[PDB]
Amino acid sequence: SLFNDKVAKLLAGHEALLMRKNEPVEEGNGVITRYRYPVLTAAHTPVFWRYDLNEETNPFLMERIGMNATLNAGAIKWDGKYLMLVRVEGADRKSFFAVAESPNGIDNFRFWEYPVTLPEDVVPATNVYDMRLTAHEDGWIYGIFCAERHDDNAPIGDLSSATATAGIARTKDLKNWERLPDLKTKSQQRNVVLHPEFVDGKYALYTRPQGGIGWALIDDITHAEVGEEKIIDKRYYHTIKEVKNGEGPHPIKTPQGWLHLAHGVRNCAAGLRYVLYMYMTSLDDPTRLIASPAGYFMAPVGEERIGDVSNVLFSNGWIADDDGKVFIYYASSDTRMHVATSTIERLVDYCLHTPQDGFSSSASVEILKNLIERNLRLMK
Amino acid sequence: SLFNDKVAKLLAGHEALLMRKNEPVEEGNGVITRYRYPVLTAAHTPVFWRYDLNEETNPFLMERIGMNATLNAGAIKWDGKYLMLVRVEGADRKSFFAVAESPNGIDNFRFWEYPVTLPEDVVPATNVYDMRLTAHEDGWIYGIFCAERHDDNAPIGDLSSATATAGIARTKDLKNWERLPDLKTKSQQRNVVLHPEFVDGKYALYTRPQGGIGWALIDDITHAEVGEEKIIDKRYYHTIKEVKNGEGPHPIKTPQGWLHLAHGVRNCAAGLRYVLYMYMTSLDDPTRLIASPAGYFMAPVGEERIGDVSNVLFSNGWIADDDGKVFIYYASSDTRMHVATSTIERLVDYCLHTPQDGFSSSASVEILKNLIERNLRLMK
Amino acid sequence: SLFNDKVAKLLAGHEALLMRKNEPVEEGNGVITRYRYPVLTAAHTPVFWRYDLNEETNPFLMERIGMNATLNAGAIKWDGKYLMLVRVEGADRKSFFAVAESPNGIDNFRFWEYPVTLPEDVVPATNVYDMRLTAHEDGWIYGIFCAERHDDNAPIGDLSSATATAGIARTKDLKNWERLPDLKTKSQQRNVVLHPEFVDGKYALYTRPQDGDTGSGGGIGWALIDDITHAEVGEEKIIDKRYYHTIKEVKNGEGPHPIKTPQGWLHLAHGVRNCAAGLRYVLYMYMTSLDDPTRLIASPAGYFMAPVGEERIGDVSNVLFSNGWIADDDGKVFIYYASSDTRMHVATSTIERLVDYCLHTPQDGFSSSASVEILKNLIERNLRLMK
Amino acid sequence: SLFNDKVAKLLAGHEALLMRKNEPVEEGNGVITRYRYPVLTAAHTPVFWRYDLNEETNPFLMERIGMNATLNAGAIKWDGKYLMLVRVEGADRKSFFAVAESPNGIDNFRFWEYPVTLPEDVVPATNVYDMRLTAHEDGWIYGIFCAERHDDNAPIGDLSSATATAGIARTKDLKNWERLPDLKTKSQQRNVVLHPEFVDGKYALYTRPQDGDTGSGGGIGWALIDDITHAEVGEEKIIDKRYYHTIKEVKNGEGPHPIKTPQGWLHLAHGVRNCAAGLRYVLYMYMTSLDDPTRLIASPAGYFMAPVGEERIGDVSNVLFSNGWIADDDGKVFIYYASSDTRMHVATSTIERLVDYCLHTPQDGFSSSASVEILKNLIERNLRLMK
Amino acid sequence: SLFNDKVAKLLAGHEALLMRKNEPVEEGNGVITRYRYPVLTAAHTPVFWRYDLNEETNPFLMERIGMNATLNAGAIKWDGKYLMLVRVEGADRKSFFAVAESPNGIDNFRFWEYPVTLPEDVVPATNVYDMRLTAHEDGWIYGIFCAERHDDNAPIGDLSSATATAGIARTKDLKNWERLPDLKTKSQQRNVVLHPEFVDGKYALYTRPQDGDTGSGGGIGWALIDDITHAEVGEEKIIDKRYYHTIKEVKNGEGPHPIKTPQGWLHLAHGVRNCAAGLRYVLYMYMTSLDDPTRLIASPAGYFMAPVGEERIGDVSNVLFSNGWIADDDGKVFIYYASSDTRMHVATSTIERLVDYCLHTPQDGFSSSASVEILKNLIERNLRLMK
Ligand SMILES: O=P(O)(O)O[C@H]1O[C@H](CO)[C@@H](O)[C@H](O)[C@@H]1O
Ligand SMILES: O=P(O)(O)O[C@H]1O[C@H](CO)[C@@H](O)[C@H](O)[C@@H]1O
Ligand SMILES: O=P(O)(O)O[C@H]1O[C@H](CO)[C@@H](O)[C@H](O)[C@@H]1O
Ligand SMILES: O=P(O)(O)O[C@H]1O[C@H](CO)[C@@H](O)[C@H](O)[C@@H]1O
Ligand SMILES: O=P(O)(O)O[C@H]1O[C@H](CO)[C@@H](O)[C@H](O)[C@@H]1O
Repeated sequence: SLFNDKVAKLLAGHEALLMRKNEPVEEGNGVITRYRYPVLTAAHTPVFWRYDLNEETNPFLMERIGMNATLNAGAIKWDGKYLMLVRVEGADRKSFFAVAESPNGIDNFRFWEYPVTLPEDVVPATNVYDMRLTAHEDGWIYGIFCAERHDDNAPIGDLSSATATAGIARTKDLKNWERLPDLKTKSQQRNVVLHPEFVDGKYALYTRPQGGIGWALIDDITHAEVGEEKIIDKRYYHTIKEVKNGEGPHPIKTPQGWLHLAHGVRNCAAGLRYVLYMYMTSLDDPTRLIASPAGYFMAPVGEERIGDVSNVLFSNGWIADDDGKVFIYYASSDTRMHVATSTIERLVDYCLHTPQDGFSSSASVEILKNLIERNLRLMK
Repeated sequence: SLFNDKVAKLLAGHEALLMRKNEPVEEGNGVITRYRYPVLTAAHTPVFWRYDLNEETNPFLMERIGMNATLNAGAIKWDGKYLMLVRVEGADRKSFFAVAESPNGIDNFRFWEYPVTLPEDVVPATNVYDMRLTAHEDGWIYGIFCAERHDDNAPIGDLSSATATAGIARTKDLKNWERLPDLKTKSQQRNVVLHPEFVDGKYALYTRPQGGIGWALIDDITHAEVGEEKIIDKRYYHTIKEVKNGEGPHPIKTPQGWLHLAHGVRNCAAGLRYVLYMYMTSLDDPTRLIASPAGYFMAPVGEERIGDVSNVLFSNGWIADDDGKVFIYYASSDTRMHVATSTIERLVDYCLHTPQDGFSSSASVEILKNLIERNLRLMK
Repeated sequence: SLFNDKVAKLLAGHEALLMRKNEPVEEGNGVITRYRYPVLTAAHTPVFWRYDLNEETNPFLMERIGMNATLNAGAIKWDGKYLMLVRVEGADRKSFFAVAESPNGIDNFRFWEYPVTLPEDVVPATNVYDMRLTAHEDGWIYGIFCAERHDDNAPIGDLSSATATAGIARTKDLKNWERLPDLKTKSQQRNVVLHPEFVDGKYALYTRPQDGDTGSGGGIGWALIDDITHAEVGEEKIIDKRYYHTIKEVKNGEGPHPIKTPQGWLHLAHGVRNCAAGLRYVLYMYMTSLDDPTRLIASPAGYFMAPVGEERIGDVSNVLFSNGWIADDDGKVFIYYASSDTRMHVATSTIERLVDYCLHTPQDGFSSSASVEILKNLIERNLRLMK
Repeated sequence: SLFNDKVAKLLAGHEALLMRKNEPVEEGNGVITRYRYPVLTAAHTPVFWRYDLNEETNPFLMERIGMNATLNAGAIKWDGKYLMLVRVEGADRKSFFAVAESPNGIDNFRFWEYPVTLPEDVVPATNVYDMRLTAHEDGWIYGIFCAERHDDNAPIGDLSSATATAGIARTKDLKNWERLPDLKTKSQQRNVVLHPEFVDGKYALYTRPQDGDTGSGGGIGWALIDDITHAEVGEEKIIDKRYYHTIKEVKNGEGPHPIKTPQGWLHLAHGVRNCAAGLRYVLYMYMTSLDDPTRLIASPAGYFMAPVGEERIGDVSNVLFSNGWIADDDGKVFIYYASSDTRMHVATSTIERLVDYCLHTPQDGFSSSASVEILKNLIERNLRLMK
Repeated sequence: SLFNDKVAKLLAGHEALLMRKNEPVEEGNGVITRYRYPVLTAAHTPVFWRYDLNEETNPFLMERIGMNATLNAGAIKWDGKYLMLVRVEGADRKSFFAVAESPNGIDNFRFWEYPVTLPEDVVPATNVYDMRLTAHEDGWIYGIFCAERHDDNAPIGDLSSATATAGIARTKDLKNWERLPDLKTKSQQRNVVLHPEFVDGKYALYTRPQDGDTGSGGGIGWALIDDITHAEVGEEKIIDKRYYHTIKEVKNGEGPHPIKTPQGWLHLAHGVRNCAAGLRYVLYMYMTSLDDPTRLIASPAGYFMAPVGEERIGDVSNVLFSNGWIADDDGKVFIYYASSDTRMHVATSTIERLVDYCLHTPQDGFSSSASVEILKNLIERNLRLMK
């Protein structure tokens, strides 16, 4: 029948999309390797999420639930597989979470047949987004995310003013999630991320109160409340992290220190511009900066530049294999998910040996002239 | 001569552009079919609008009047042809109206040799735009449009603050236009559209006072003044119509009710984002909502994402043929005109059977899980 | 596992290929419409024809039986579907027959899981090819094909000399084939095709007699046969002749059996000429009378189709060939033609358009001067009109 | 109406094709510059040559007279324009001649509305082709071409054997052609070309005698003719010879008539060799003396041009051929060459560059060892320089 | 200056071409992996082979010595690098040999600055081609190649008749070549290749005897030679035979010398058949016994590789040819094959995969019926599995 043929073609085209082999982009900077194709797009969502496949109730075979974007994904290595905790945004403008898995980390990502069922906390949330997964030493996988609600204090007619809390959920199988109480805090918090080890016998969170990225020790993750907050990485005038910054995924432990991936924001004539940057902190004291490479680590290139919210890169997930290979999962323009690959050694090299920002054009020129001089002497 | 050869090539290239066959995009969602090429672009404007073709006064053969964009077009089926009432924006940044016609509705649109001569109302307007055509049962074709003027109340140096009225013109041939008085109203009005039937023996307008899309009965279209205004379709926090919405073309009458096409706006880091959405109202009471499919009906895809004002779809025109075929004319990024095709039956199906927005991530997930469950049971 | 993933990808990519929607080429001549993609290629053969899918016996997952080409296909409308009787050439250089079916006639052709099992006649054949299907009024589907054998009577070291007979098989399900005796004949025969109606109560074959080398072979012939189960040509009449400096100079041959129209029998054939690059094969058409199928009533000049674009290149370049087409009740015609002995294409038209083409394309006057006069006549008419 | 819209689209698309600006290919060898597009293809022939534009007689708007190829064109600068004398091959396999003109020489070639009306000589010809135009000092434009006829003296069934004469026509407007008697000759003649100056007060032809098969045919010949209106070759001298294992091994032939330069006559020819795929045709150049046009003074080794890219493929693949070029007063040269007997291309150079190429491309020493020594000499010079 | 800028651009573009990273083609058959780009083309030859870079003597900066093709390359692993012994064909139609080296085997092949200087044997040769390199256990690298000469004993005008001997040269640095006497033989010999081990204390050659025309030539032969410095074939045994209606019907010939594996000698050859477009060349494999290298132990049916895509087209289209491959210690195999006598490609595999292919690709049963039965067996196994 024509209908059954149409369904068979939808499924077949979908498998071909899902199984497509990714290829590295051979032109790069020696730090990260980009890939030809996104790892996830709205089109990667299962056909059976979008279409009613029953001819009796959907004779025209049209989509019943539109999917708009797959972005800002958390990430975890799980029972030998590479997993993203994807922020999926429907056509209805709500986001929800969904696990997608790949055998190799760069392609053949496929969503689990059901998305994430996330219980509400005492106060229901309208939107949930940007989950950071932490396999904590206490044996739980924590997902720390943004829980957004309409701002009650807003003037009538204002349907846009919003408040956000740090939502805290934990799981041991990524299917059954226990919702702990929202992070209690005096200042509003976004980009909250759980450090994977106890520090002074306490849970440690990366925070962004709304100075920069902060550090807060928490006695009880099941009754989490920020008290003291220490700033780790600061905003600076005329850098890539001028207006805002925020921690991405939780940092990777290396013998040289904690390796961090964050985003920085500035304002330009086209709106806000988001890029990724890195920093390192000490193993002895994770609050202490030990590497501050100047500038951005990654910025939108090519197709990445354009989407629902253009001029944005964002990452809240990466995976480092035992052999040192690193898979960085980053969204572009709040629309799609990409992967970039590197190694711990290369990322540490980049962090340690990219000159620090001297904070002015003159300083930048002197750093550059020093490198040129060395190279010309070599090339002679 | 070299000049005459150059003119002959301009005309020949233009005819080739105008006559190019459009092709449907085979990948779609079963609701609407997109097409490979725009139906109109600035390059579609006649060569003789842009160039002085006289070698004596234009020996270099350069454009004398630049055309920048062809957007936000009204639409009407006219004496067997498919017509757009195009908003054409010159390089001089002013818009004017111009009729363009096609024999088939998807390609070979060609502008009438002269654009629209639109008489001013008592107070002259600086810009005119976004005309909605209504073949009213009173025998007139009405064009309801935006008439924009500089805001007199603005502080010195402010050359941007503007006011807008709803301009009202009518015609029986789309060449000779009678300008009626601007809509009188206490609140500023935009996206005003004439309903094609009398209601309670009165003219009925779709309005957007500046809550949502409104309905206003008007005794006399030649002395039009809004009194009572009823809200039909509301803005909602965290939907595609959060900050603004507005009626597109006048709705299509179907046996199931009035079929509406509108736009919804939200704000993001890149500015305002415009998408299209649909709703239905009752035949018995056109003020009563009877279908509210969740989310967007169409959003910018591919080339649509980029233009003078990126991240925008806008429609103020569509045509439904007697056989049920629907031609939807939508602009992308305030730059070019596109066509999408569907049918009344498919659009009604989409409106009735796309689940309503439950207004939260949890609700969205439950709706989705219900569909997944049905499909997996089927596919077993 | 990695192996199971590899198999899954092979199958998925294969389904994506098989299901790809064809699109017409909008640039055409108003007679036929070409399509963007071939309807069949070697890559369309099932994955399970080429690979051993068992990890134990094929751990590297390589092809065990290479497929080289899908060409020269017969065709028939069958229980509501569009069927090709494909000549499939393996990497081993042998051809065999295989049914492939489509719901619409222009795409989504899929091979039946098993190819054709064709019993040998008394003398075994080395290669079999180019089957023409005829749903004859006697209730059988006949396939008439070429059965080729090495010429044992060859100089030592000559492993190329061959002979060929017209093989005759019949079936009612396209799975179980009965092999009748090879056509008996004094000349070598090729491109033999069964006419679908009895004529004077006899079976009628289109023939192409030739000495080996065409030699004295005059063209496409007509032979009445008393008994298809003991077929032997006696008298044969030439219906469509070769001509110097036409597209059918060196050889010609009937393609599929002709289509009956109210205006006469509509024929599709191929014509051959020699050039510096070898032999060049194009398609051409002609019509014969309903009253007397041996009588030519339409001879449009020149070729009907010739290799265009990708068609020009393959194992045997500069060749178009057809031995199958389907005409639906509504007049729509699907022409299945191979290019360069490598792949199968479809072209579409209608009976009315093909008849128009045959009747109104001027006949060949056989010289440059004659060609120029015909052309000048048309130019003169057009220029007056365009005035 | 739908029909009128279809006609309008045919005409508009045709004008867009005709007016397309050509672009040079920036990758080259410094001798010639190739161009992105052909200057003529079958699709360049007027819409009103191919379609009947009258709805009453062609309601489906199909082509009535198919055009297959535009090739082997003569050329002449004419009243300020660049003209090709095109060999146009119809779908009917006959060739005829047609003038096409361009304002600039690299694009916007358009056929004159009518093709060439060429009167027959006393014995009618079946095919006519490959015309070389010579604006002779006697005030006439001559076209010397090949007139081909079937060889009546052929075995039965042989419809391919042909004979050919050198046809001679002259004109002063390229519309009204007077047909002189075919060249009388003891050997078959092909690629005959008229030298543009009297030599010893006689007409001089470039010739290419051959037994049929070239056979004893030594190469490109020179024959003095007393009276062009009663042309008969008596004595002929060979000017440019075939050589084993060069690009002109099996056959060669003059292309257009040579260009006079202060250094001598600049010649463009083609050379043929046989390979596994058939005959391979490339272009080559040579120069002869002003004092004695029979005397070779430059013989650059190897080919001047060979098929590149799209040129490699057509009705007769692996062929380049030229019988026309134009040199402007400023020294710019437009070379019109066909590829694969299918389409026409242009390549540009200058007289100085072409003379440079002929004089300084080392002569063929006729062996691998000799080729290596020439190459090692150049490498040695370059490496010293690059030091 | 403009000239110096032009030279700089030539050199820079050349380096960009030479350094381009090759990429594997992900669509394959699991046996061999093809690559997106050729490893060598005529454009890969050094800029200083083709252009005179001196402004004083080449002010227009044109090529003085055109390069036409890079084909049929021998190959050897050499001091850690991957080397091709390339047959380079000039525009002058002569071939000569030239070493090109790569660090990785799939890209960045660069010609040595000078090509090969090969001394003549007592009788000079006109063309030399197709060298197979053998690192023999006697400590020499031998190159066995074809040395071609005009057949002086030809009808007048015949400049195409040729004879060819097997040329024998040896070297220890690939720069200084000693030319031994041409192989003495009663039949013409071509595709002669040196086996890398003594057999019964003698040198062993793969041979391909033929009357001219292959004629009585049975296939690929084996000849024991007492003294490589005075090589003469006495008795020769045929190892791999031609067969009617296979890919090696008309001709066959050994490619590079075989690879020793624990399972036997792994052979790569080419096979030829005739078709309407001329001769068609494909690659095939076979294996012989370690105990007795004359004894066939594996004969996979059909072709190993045939022209795909861009490979189909060149100076001599429809040809694949290989006379070189390299197997690394880890089992990785680099197969260097020419397409269409025009360009060089690489394909990769492993010894295990190639052995798997040879052992488990079913043998040719030599008929359509036999091919169908083999295929039906595999289909039946697969369908059971897929259940
Ligand atoms: O809180 P942040 O650091 O400013 O990030 C926010 O903006 C990003 C860009 O739109 C989004 O990608 C994020 O989801 C988030 O809404
Ligand atoms: O009044 P609205 O609904 O906000 O629409 C306006 O913005 C659109 C997007 O730039 C424009 O396309 C429209 O022309 C209009 O100016
Ligand atoms: O018998 P014919 O008319 O000469 O056709 C033959 O040649 C064709 C072209 O190679 C092949 O396609 C055919 O299969 C056949 O071998
Ligand atoms: O006479 P020549 O030199 O062999 O040239 C002939 O062959 C050419 C190549 O097919 C054709 O292009 C020519 O028209 C001609 O038929
Ligand atoms: O001797 P063989 O086996 O017939 O091979 C010959 O033909 C090949 C194809 O043209 C060429 O590639 C070879 O160089 C050779 O001329």
